[PDB]
Amino acid sequence: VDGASIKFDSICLYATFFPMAHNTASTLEAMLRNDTNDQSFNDYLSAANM
Amino acid sequence: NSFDGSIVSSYLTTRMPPWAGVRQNVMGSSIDGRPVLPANSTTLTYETVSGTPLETAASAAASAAAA
Amino acid sequence: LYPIPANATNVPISIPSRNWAAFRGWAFTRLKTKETPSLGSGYDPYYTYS
Amino acid sequence: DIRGVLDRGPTFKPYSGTAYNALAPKGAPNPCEWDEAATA
Repeated sequence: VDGASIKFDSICLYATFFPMAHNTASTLEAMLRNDTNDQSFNDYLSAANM
Repeated sequence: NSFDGSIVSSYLTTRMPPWAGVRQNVMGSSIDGRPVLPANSTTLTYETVSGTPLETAASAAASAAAA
Repeated sequence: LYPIPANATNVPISIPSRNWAAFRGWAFTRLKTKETPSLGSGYDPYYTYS
Repeated sequence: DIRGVLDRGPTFKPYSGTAYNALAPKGAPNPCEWDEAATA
């Protein structure tokens, strides 16, 4: 009602890579592609809001 | 200045660093023609984003609120 | 020789890296500029002092 | 990374109190002139 308005101009994604040595990077990739070394997660709240 | 007759450049000079605003201090200009103050000006210490155009006057929003 | 401008008070110098085998010490003195002729060239028309 | 223009409208006001003549008494009127019909 008070006419406070917003206007997005542009958006660019940024990311940062650890300059891992290529041999170690490849070894780490081969490790994490294993079936058993999968990555798990859980939401901190863990809940089902109603 | 009583006609200092010394060699105009006796000290060692250092290669000009290649980036913006260090070659010389002259009244510059924007991309679209706005004047730019010299490199060693005080007013260039901080940053002035100076995005001028706000969003269009939301009179349509006022009418929508009324309706 | 090193130039010392008028009313001055520090003169710094340097020699770039070299080997210093068999060095045997420094020795320095100060001369009036208009009293030192420009040796090394055939004839200096700016040596107006006798 | 997001950049753009944001307008807060007339109602944005981060300072409590006023900005002009803050010391002045709140009832004191500025030097003014006005009309006043009267017959004597």
